[PDB]
Amino acid sequence: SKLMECVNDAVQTLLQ
Amino acid sequence: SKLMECVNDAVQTLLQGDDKLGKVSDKSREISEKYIEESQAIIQELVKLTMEKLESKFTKLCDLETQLEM
Amino acid sequence: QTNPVPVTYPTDAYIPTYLPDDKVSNLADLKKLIEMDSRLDLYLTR
Amino acid sequence: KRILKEVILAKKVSKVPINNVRAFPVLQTNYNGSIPVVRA
Amino acid sequence: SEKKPIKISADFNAKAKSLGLESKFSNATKTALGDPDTEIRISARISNRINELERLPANLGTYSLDDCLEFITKDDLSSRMDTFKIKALVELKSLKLLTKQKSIRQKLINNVASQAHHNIPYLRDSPFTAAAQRSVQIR
Amino acid sequence: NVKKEFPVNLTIKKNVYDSAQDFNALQDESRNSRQI
Amino acid sequence: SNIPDPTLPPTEMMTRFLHPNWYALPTTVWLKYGNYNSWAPSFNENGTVVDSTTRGLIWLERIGYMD
Amino acid sequence: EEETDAEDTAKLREITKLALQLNSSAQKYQFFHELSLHPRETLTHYLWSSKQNELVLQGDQYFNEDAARTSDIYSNNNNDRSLMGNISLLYSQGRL
Amino acid sequence: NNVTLKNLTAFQLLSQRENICELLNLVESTERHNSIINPERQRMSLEEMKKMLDALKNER
Amino acid sequence: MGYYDVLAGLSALEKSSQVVFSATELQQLTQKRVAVHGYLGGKVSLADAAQVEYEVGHSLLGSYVPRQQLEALSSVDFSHHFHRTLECKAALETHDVFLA
Amino acid sequence: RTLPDLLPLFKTFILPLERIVEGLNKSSICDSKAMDSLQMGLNALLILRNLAQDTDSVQILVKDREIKSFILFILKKFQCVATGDNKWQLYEGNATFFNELTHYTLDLMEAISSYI
Repeated sequence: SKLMECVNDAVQTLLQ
Repeated sequence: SKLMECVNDAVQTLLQGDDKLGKVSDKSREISEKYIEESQAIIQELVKLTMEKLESKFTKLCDLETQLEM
Repeated sequence: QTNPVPVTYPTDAYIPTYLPDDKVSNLADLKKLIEMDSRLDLYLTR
Repeated sequence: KRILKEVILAKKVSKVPINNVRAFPVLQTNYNGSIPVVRA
Repeated sequence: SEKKPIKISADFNAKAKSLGLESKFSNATKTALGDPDTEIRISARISNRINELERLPANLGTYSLDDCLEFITKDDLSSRMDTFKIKALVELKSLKLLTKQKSIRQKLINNVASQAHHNIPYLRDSPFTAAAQRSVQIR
Repeated sequence: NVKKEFPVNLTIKKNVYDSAQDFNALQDESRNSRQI
Repeated sequence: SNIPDPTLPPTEMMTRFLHPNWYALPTTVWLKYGNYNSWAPSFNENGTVVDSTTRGLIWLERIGYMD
Repeated sequence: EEETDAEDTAKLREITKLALQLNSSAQKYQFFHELSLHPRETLTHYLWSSKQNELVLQGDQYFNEDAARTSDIYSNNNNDRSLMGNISLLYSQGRL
Repeated sequence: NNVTLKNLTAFQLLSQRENICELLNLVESTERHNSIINPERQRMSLEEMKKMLDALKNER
Repeated sequence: MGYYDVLAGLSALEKSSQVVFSATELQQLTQKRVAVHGYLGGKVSLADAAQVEYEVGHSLLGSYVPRQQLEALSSVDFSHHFHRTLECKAALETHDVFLA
Repeated sequence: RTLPDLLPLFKTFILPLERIVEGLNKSSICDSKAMDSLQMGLNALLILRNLAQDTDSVQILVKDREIKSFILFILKKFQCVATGDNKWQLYEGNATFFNELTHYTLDLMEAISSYI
């Protein structure tokens, strides 16, 4: 749901 | 406790890739700088408290000197 | 008294020695103050 | 019970589920022993 | 939702809860069977069932509807006269031997818990259990 | 390199609301005055 | 048989049950030498499971910030 | 005398609390510095330690008088049979 | 005030999880970080240091 | 006790017509836990257990009958006993109240 | 003494502990085999100390260069921790282990202190 959204957004911000 | 499963999966995906670790290292470096600032603040307050302690013991020393003269 | 009376709250704590000496610049002063406090305690108790 | 009875009786259901214990309790004759007691 | 979904504070009971570990600082969990009210209620129900079972007649044969193929001639004995009597007796006796089962169960549970740190791998292999078992054996 | 439940012996138990529908073996010959 | 009736108290099993996962491991001792005795051994950590600083951090988190 | 003792004790305890806070901050700094030095090893260690600690924290859940008084944990349908399997041994030792 | 295996493991796991969640920037700890720093306490301590320094300066 | 109970009693016996109700008769007919055993824990003193009152009630032959005694009982006498106490009790109670 | 060739097994369990302790200044116990080797080393060390509490056993222990070299290695690591050297800095996540280690070593030293 939204948890996966938040986690993947955080990971993408970390990797970029 | 469901967020932590997603976090663990994210960390595992991070371990899967190759060119992903440099950004992790840089972010952790910035966080470490934050924490050394915090520790500096704590050390300054500790210095203040020890100063107060020393002042009290200095008054004690003065009383002891009076006793020795007696 | 002949024993140090075990208590329930922490009575002391080490000071970490793995911090970078460049960034933390007031550890030397804190250690000097601790040494002076110990000396005052010795003198009073004697 | 009355509602279900009148629903089934009016044939307002396609099929009726038939699951019954194929036995049922019943009393049983109860005779005594004929060998007399010694009664020490 | 958009911002950080945790927001740790200086409470350590909201901080621990927000990260999953909420009950992990209490000794034992909360259950329903620990109150005397529910115990009295369960005991009442059990006593009522035992009363009903004991008020049954002894001569409690059962006609099985498959005795047709067994051409009983009023002298033979039906091979299924005691099927509801056996079930009634089984239920009654099982309801009367409840405390015995409880005692054996608690003996098993105690004797399997006392050896957790010696029989379960992920408990025996943690550094803290190993450190404690070493600390006990310090000569 | 399922939950098996205790049997529900329904044929043994008695009707709670209208006990005039139990099998004749389970009824009590005391409401129609047939004891004695 | 000697087996009692199932309605007689007690009726609970785990009323005095203790799992080993809560057995109060050994930790630091935190001795106290007077008031002006600062050059004195404060701890006594011989058969401890966890060292002194970690025990102090546990105390700080759970007790020191209870207020 | 009692006032002086209480005051000195309170001051010493405040100083010790501040020192423990300093230790906490320093340990967090050291963790993040070590992570910045060797990310892969620290992350693998984190994953393994988290898995092990979660396994440990789930070692006493069926010991609460609810799992004990009902026939669930004693059933054979349990894939893990770490409870009933002991019976034989426990019977041979006579303890049971 | 008591320490058991469960408490120790829970404490260590909580610390680890907090650190990791901070790495991914999934946590906002402004309250804790400003109660530990406490800039009001910083100003108070700084003024106390200044007063003590002036006292030591003027006694000569 | 109850009007219909009185009628069922008077009809069980065949002396139902030999009774006549009055006005008042009709108007009134219409209206901790001490551990006893020790199978699970540490038993309390036997004196404390004796101080408490026991009431099984649900069973018929009490909570215990020795093996030899039960094995050597008489079934006819106990069948008649249960017929007198469990089923014919209302008729006998009515015969105690009415019918002199 | 009564059981010779008992000390060699303990030494086989104890020297990898020396290697691990040298590698203990960073997160290096990621795997379960590493933890198992570390715990076996600690258990063997405690066994050695408990035996060294006796005269014959400590007499046999003194006549062994490996054990004395290991004790000296652990003591030099402790000195490096104590004086606050920048060469080898203990990673606090491992402190627990180190703690126990140090204690056992010192006990051993105490015993053999009578024979040097």
